[PDB]
Amino acid sequence: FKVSARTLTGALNAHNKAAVDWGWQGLIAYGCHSLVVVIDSITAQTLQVLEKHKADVVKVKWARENYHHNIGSPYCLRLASADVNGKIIVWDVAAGVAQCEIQEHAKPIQDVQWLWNQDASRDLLLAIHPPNYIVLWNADTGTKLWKKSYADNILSFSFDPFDPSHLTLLTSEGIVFISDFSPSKPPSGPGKKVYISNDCLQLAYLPSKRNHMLLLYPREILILDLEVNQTVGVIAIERTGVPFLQVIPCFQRDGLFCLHENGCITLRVRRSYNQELTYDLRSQCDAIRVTKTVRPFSMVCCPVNENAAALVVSDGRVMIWELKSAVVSPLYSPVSFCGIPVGVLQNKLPDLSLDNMIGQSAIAGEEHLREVHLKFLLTGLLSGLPAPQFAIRMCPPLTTKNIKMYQPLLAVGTSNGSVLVYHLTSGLLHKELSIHSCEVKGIEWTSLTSFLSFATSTPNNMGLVRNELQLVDLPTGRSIAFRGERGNDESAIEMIKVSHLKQYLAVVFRDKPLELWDVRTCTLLREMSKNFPTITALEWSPSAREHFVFTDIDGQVYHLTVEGNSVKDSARIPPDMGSITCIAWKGDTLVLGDMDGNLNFWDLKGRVSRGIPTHRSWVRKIRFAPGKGNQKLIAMYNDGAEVWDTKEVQMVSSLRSGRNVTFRILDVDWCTSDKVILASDDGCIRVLEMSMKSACFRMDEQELTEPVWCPYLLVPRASLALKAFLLHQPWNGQYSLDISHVDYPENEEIKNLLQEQLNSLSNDIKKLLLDPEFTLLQRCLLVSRLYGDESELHFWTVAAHYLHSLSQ
Amino acid sequence: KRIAFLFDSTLTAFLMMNLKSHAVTMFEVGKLSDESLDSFLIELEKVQRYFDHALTLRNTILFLRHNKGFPLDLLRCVLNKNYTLLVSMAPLTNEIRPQHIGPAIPEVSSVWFKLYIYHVTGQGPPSLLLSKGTRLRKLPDIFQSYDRLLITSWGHDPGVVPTSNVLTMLNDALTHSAVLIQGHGLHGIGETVHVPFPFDETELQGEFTRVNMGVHKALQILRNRVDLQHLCGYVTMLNASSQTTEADWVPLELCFGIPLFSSELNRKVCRKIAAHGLCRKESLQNLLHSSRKLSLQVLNFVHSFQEGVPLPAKNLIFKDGVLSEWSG
Repeated sequence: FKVSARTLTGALNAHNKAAVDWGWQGLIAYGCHSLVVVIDSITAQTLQVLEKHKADVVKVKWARENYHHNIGSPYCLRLASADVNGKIIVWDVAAGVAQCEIQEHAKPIQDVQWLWNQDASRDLLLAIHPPNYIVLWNADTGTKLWKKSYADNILSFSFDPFDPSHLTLLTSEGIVFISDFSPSKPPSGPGKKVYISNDCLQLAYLPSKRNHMLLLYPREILILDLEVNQTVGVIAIERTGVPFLQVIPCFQRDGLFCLHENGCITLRVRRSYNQELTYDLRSQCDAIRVTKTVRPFSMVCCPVNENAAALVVSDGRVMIWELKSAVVSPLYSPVSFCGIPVGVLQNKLPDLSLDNMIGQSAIAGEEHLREVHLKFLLTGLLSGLPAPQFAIRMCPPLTTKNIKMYQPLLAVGTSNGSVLVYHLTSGLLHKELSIHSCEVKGIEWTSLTSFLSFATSTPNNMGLVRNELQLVDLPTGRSIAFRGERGNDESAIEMIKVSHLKQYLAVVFRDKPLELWDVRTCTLLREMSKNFPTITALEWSPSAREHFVFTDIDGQVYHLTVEGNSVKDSARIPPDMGSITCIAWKGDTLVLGDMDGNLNFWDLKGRVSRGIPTHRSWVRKIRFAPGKGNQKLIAMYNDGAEVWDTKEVQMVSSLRSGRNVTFRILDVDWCTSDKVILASDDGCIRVLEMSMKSACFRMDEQELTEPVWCPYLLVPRASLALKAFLLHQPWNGQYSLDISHVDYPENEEIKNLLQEQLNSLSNDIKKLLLDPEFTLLQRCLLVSRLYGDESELHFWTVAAHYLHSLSQ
Repeated sequence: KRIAFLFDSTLTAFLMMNLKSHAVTMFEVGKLSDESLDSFLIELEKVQRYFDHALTLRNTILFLRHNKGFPLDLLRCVLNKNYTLLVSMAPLTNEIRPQHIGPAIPEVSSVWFKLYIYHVTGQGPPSLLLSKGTRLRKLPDIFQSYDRLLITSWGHDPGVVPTSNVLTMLNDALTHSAVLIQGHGLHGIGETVHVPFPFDETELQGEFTRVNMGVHKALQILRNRVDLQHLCGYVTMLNASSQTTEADWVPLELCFGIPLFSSELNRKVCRKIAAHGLCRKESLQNLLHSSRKLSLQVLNFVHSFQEGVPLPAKNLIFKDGVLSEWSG
């Protein structure tokens, strides 16, 4: 049961409204509070999290792949991100290490976009620096090329998909056109400027029609023609409708994906069958609930097949939608499948891509056929941690008496009244149960499959608070009351403790005497009299006679023993410096925490004290490390956490908020004998090492429940070999998709990696591959689609079409 | 003495919308005796689902009171003092669970009985049982081709929801209780036909039609293992291919008692009681032997897939006629 360092993300921030991108590699990346999360769409599981920025992430853009791939330029993952402080980091998402740092001035970066022209160089980046600065950067060495300044406020820009020398800018006044863009020299003059006749939402080109672009408005959509500077098409919603929020164009077919304010996604296709351009709605999805705290930010679409869409909302939920076809302006099926026409007796995959669902463009009103209907289906859902102020607890430590059934479970409490159960090995959320109707205050475990939790209600004008206590068994989910029906008129509960052997339990109130319970029997044992000192801290003794100690408001230490129903007193300690708020016991050493920030290292062997002031503000809680002979504690303060040693008094490592770390600490725990768990104020849970030093999580050593098809994670020598194996399918007579049939003298580990990558393919793709009538051109097109490359994707379609046209 | 007609709050709720004022005694006291039933006869006589339910009770009360001069009691949930025959109605809502013409143990009127029927027959719609707290990340491929699904919560009533956004409600309803997932139709709302038992000798022959469904192989197997000859009720069949052959019909549910939602089905069931002789003294002795025969088989089957009614602990999926454990 090995545990690897990892971090868990939660809700999003307001600065992450437009931080999301879907690249050609098949991975979706979105920006957390100060982290970048990469997730998959086929399996819907987190793969890699990047944590190096010191500010909020505002832009995430994937790299472009429009060049020939070989040994010199293998398949690799490259990511670019920008922050509020004005730093651009070039990422290589295979180990967690950056390759380039770009920073200019102390203003947020407003727009980042790569260059699609990679014929000469594939490491060019253009970014906007406020207020009127545009700089072309180099992604290889971080060397500036040229800088151009304007006399306006640039908001956004887009590149011409057809002419690399054309570039446009969106300003607060109007639109600026540049026709002399080049990586060698800056633009000559300010360029041609036009005025629209301020509240524009988006500006982008149309990749389906040349010299066409769209202007986004809350209630209208305008299509503009460049050589006349006139509007040729208007898309308007009805009088009672939801205003537009974002639009994404398509390349394979003339279509637009529109996002509304209520979270609805609509698809519109140009009318071609029975004067201005008209777009007809084809498919619509179901809207989601809208609340003042929950709202959608933006959406992305697959740039390879244009058949899947992803939506990101503020609470951390990711929805993945899929487009399906089945058999207003009518639409018909394509004639050519995978680049060539097919008959009526061959296997077909209409859902492989958008171009295989609908036919090509046509002019309405001309003499000329199976109807095609499209619908949206939800097939993915990802959830994260809820709002801040968590409440975490760890499972009982791994001993030698429970190795067979031990499982490193983690329980997290939230303010909604639910408890989250994690695995910490694969990183997936195990269970989520609704228990209480208010915020959960504490969670304690009674066994390997059960735990306890309590919560309090809103106090009245007198102080009496309803108390709830529920016992939950994880495999069944049953929740039952522990104390019973005690009414809604009682004092609140501050802390509860469970002994080492999970035998007895104590409940502490504000102004009510102590009560002793039994976990197995669930019946009361003994209730303290009224003349009982007020409780401020209590701790058991990890040594059925069990011992526990506690202090009072004065400072006197009281030691008591329990055995069945009889409870006796052991000894007393003279008062010692202010008021104790936390007590920890392990072995023969006892540690006391005070308000001033002092830790008294009492040792019950020689009657000696060791007071070492920490020079901090206040101590909240202290806990020891599990394991026999493991004399280490973690101390939580109002500004951070520290790790100490009770054998030799010497601080090992410290983490202070504001000087060393940027976030705060709300809770601490012990994952294993060598790792700790820290709870952050932004809604993140991190598992760190002895010194809480940030590490570089690598995707190479990571256990996954479901394999993920991604050739980019393999070594460069494996992806090309797999491509060659897949292209020439008819090996030695028979058809097979395993490495162990072809001669390939390499090591076993890479062979196993290739085999498991192949085993993760879809059933329909495998069936198409195992088809004797699947020609070489279709195989090449399928390989190009699978690998996500654009050069061969553009080359092979045209080549096959022209070859088939000229052959007949 | 008297017959007790067991029921739940659903009937009172449906009859609530003098009769309304007197409905609180039905709702609160729930101990309507004969001296109150003869009075309530006039209120039930003077009076679309509201009309359907009201009409059914009048026929039922007027049938269980003649000679076959024997009064009836109307309790709702020392029973060997004033009552000698226990007759309940079907369906019994999952909210609320001598001789008894109906379910014997509470597990019979629960979700656990649906899986037992499929296991002993091998024919039925796809099913997926998820324990409390289970989180779904991807839609199952077996439920991706259906357009309408049936969602059943532990303790609640089944409902029909679309498949477009079923994932959102699935991850929300599973937080409070277990959820059962079943398919309803491949193109829309499915077709449901109820077949009552005990079967007649003139109905167990012929050809499979929409009005003669007693020749189905699924019902033939259930006849030699459930003992549907000494009990009354109906059998639910679902046709998901409706826009006939025997491969398009599969069993869906089996309920014991007297139906009360429909009018046509309530008059055939009552006729069979007074014709086959399910009330004679030497006709319920065999029911006593069958009362403990079905109880042990259901209890043992539930205990098998487990290592009021017990809550599920594992995940079970029913596909291709085989019940096993869902890997995930």
